[PDB]
Amino acid sequence: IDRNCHKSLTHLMMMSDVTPIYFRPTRNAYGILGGIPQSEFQHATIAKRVKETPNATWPVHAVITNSTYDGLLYNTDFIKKTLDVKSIHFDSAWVPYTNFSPIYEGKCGMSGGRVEGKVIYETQSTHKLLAAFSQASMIHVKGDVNEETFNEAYMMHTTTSPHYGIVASTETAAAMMKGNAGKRLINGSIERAIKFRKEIKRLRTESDGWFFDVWQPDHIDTTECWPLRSDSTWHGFK
Amino acid sequence: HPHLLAERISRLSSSLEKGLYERSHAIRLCLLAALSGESVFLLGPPGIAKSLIARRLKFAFQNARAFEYLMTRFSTPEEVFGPLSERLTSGYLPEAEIVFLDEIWKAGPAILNTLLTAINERQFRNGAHVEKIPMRLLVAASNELPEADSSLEALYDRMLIRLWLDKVQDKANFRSMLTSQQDENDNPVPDALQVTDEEYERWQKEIGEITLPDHVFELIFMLRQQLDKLPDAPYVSDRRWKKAIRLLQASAFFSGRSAVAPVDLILLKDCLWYDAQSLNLIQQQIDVLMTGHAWQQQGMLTRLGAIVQRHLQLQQQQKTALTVIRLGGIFSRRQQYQLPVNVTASTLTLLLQKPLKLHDMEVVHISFERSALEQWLSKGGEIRGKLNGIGFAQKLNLEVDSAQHLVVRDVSLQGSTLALPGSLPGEIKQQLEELESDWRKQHALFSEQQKCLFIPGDWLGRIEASLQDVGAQIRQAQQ
Ligand SMILES: Nc1ncnc2c1ncn2[C@@H]1O[C@H](COP(=O)(O)OP(=O)(O)O)[C@@H](O)[C@H]1O
Repeated sequence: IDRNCHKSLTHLMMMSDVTPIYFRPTRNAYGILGGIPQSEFQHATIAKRVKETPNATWPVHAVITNSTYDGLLYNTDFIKKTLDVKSIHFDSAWVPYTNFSPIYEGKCGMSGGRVEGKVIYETQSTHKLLAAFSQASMIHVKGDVNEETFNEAYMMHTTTSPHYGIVASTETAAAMMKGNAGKRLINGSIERAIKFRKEIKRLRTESDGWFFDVWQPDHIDTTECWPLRSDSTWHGFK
Repeated sequence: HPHLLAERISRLSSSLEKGLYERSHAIRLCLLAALSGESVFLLGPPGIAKSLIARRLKFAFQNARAFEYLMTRFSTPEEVFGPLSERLTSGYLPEAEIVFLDEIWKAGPAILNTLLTAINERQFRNGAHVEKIPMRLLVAASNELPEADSSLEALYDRMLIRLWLDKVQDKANFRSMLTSQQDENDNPVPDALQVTDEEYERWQKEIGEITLPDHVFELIFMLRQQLDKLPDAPYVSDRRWKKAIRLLQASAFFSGRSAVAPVDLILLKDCLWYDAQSLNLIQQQIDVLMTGHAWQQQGMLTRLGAIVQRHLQLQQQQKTALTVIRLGGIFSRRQQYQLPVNVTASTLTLLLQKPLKLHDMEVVHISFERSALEQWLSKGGEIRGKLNGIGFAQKLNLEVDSAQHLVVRDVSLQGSTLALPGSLPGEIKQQLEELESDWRKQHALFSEQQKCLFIPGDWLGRIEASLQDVGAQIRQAQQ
C-alpha cells in the first residue's frame, strides 16, 4: 500500500489480517507530495523489506496512488515492467478522463495492452469530476479477474435493492464522453486551464506589486503534460 | 581449569611480540587461526613485517615446518607442492603445518584450482587419490587488489581474517624499532609454553561445544540485516557466516570463558570488507552496533530522554489542580477520562478547596473508586462516593466543569473544585534509579572480559568512552 493513502484505505488494513509495507514518496517544502521513486519498484526492493519485517510473505498486491490528491500522474510504462506484482492497483479517483485525449497515452493503467501475468486495478470516482448522482464508482479491469465468486463479496457491501437512479447516471457519464461531442469537454477543459495559467503570468509582471504564482514550468506554450525534469527549479524536488 | 588457559595464552604471545612493534594485531590474530584451523590474509607494501609472522608462529609449537614461497607470473604447480618422479613432497605444503605465500594474485590457473581443495577438505590430489594435510595456519600477503570480474575472487571469498597492515607512524615506537637487537631467527618462545600434538587435536573438538547465548544471536542477526540496507555494502554469502561462528567461539575459549561473549564481535571488522571502499563501511557499522546495541547504549538513551521531557512536565503539576482529559472517539455525550500515569491506586483520595456541608456534615477529603470512576465518566449515570473515607458510597451531585475540573454541587448549588493531594520529584527519582542501575549491570560485564588477548587496543578508547558518555549525562539531571 502507498504511504499517501485515503481514509477509506485505512479501514481496509484494519479488517484484513495482512502485513502492509509503506513506501516513501518524494516531497518538497510547500507541502505538495511528489511520487514514489523508481528505486522502490526494482526487484531488490520488494523482497528487501519482507525479510526485515517479521511475519511477511511475498507481496501479491500493490496499491499505488496515481494520481495523488494534488494531481500528479506517474509513469505506468515503467511500473508495469519493473514492479513484479501480479495485482497492481492504481488509485485513479481523480483522473476519470485519461483516455479521451492524445496527451494521456501511456500514462494510466488502461492505456496500453494486457500485461502477461499481471492485472491492473483502478477505482475511478464517478461523483467527483464527472456528472452523476452521489454514491457511485467504477472498477476497471485490464486482464483476467473474478466475477462468479467475486459477486458474493460485492453483495456483502451492497443491498439487494440498488438505487437505479444512481446506476442510470453512472452509465450516463460513460455515454456523455463517447464520440467527438464528448471529447470536446476534455480538450475544452484543458484549453480553459492553460488560458487561466497564462493569465496569471500576464497579470504578474505587468502588475505593480506582489501577485499569485502558478506551480508550472517556465515554458507552458505546449499543450501536454509537463514532465518533472532534474534540471528545473519550479518543482523543487531534490 | 578453564581460568588457567587465558594466562598461558597471554604469556605465549608475549614472546612473539618481542621484536615487532605496532604489530600486535598481525601476530595475535594469526595465533587464533592456527589453534582453530582458519586462514588469514595480509595486505600492504612489501616491507611492513609480513613474512616474519609466518616464521615466528612456528616456534610456539613442537612439530611445525616453515615454507616461504613467492608466487610468480610463470610459476608451475610442480615447483610449489613438489616435483613428481608419486610427487616428491618432502617439506613443502601437503606435509607442512604453516606455509607462506606472497604475491598470490599472479599465479596460473592450475595453481589456483589446487589451493581451493586444500582449505575446505584439507586434501590434495596426488596423481590418483588424495591425502590429508596437517596444515594448521594459512597466511597470504600481497600488495595490490584483484579485478572485480576474474577467477581470483574464488580464493579471496573463502579466507576469514583480512588483516590491514601499514607502515609505522608513531615516533616513540620507532626509536627502539630503528635500533633493535632482537634476533629474528632464534627461539624466544620457552619450552614450557609450547603446546604438544595431543593438546592440538583435543582443542579442535572443544571449540564447537561453546554454547550460543540468546543475547549474542540478537546482535549477529541484526548486523546481517543492517548490511542489506546499504547498497554499497559488500555481498556476504552463507559460507562466511558459518565460519564466523567458529571465530567467535575460539576467541572466548582461550580467554577463560565457556560461552560466546558479546565483546568477541570486534573481530568481525576484518571478515566482511574486500577493498578500500568497503573498508570504511564495515568498520563504521560495527562501531555503531557495539556502541548502540551491544551493552544497550542506545537502549538507555531512549529512556533517559523521556525522563528529561517528563521532568519539565511535572513542573506545572507538583496551587494544585486536577485537569480532566477527554477520551477520543465519536460519542453523543461528552465523555471524560481519568489521569494516566499520574494516579494508579484504586481507592485514592481527592481534596477540595472550599468545604461544603454534604449530608448535614462537614468533609475535608472525598475518596473515589477507580473501578467506578471509569464507568461513570463514560457510560454516564450517577456516581457513588463515601465521605471522610468512612461510611458507604453515598451519591453526590458531581458534574463536569468548563475548565476541565470536578465541581461538587450540594443543596445550595455551590461550586467546589476537587484536587489531588500532593507529595527532584518522586516519580523522576524512581524512574532514574532503575535506568542508572542498568548501566552498572552492563558495565560490570565489560569490567571482566576486557582482559581478552584477541582484542585490539585502539578499540578500548572508543567502547569505554561510549559508556562514560551516558554515565556523565545520566548524572547531570539528578543534580
Ligand atoms: N613495522 C615493523 N616493525 C618492526 N620490524 C619490522 C617492521 N617491518 C619489517 N620489520 C623487520 O624487517 C624484517 C624483514 O621483514 P620482511 O619479511 O621483508 O617484511 P615483508 O614480508 O612485509 O616484506 C623482519 O625481520 C622484521 O623484523
